[PDB]
Amino acid sequence: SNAQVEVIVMMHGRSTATSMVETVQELLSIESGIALDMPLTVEVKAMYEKLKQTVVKLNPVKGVLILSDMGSLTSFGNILTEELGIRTKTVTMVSTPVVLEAMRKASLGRGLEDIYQSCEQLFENK
Amino acid sequence: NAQVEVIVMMHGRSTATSMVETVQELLSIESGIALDMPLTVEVKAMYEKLKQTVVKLNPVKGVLILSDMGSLTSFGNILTEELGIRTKTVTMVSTPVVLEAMRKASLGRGLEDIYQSCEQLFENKY
Repeated sequence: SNAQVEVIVMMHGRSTATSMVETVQELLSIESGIALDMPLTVEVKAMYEKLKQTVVKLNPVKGVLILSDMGSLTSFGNILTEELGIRTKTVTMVSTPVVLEAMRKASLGRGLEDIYQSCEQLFENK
Repeated sequence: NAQVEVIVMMHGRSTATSMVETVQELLSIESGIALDMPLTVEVKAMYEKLKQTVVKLNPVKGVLILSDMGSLTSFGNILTEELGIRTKTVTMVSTPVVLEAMRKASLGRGLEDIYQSCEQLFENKY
């Protein structure tokens, strides 16, 4: 039922992504945005599988923006666009203000290109 | 054990904790200190407890604060002014920088060199 870019935050560790999303959700009073945490017990395989199941349920007509930190998580999106045909952008080295910007703009209905760029700018500025 | 103390300071219930703990488990080290600021904690209470945490750690080589956004970004300057302890602050902290930061600190590198190490990640992103 999509007027929005779906924003997925994927991070190493038990709750980095969850805590960041739960925080941006309270700051903006919004219910969008998805957290996928991969602790060191979950394989890269299994986690990519989880990304797949996840996206598929969100109706990503407007695309998916992946917010990631480092490593393999960083390349998932491109692999997904490849495998599933779903438009994707990834940002790496993500922190709270970035999640904040992304979920803010997504929920105003901005394009995937537009929200991606917004973020890369948070870095260019700092 | 007398190294640069790395304090990760973040918004949310466990962004900081989860980051510190991933990195500790990645490097099998026990150092690094997490401070989480949920919405139920006021800025002033957060600075107090940072202050009390730091006094107790007894840093002999300076303290490096890793933070996301907002007032947490200036706690570093204030703490130094208030007690004459040398701090530097990185803002927009992401797991890779907590990783680099705790790694080098573990090696016994100085504040200045670690700080520029983290700074250089954003540069090398760019």
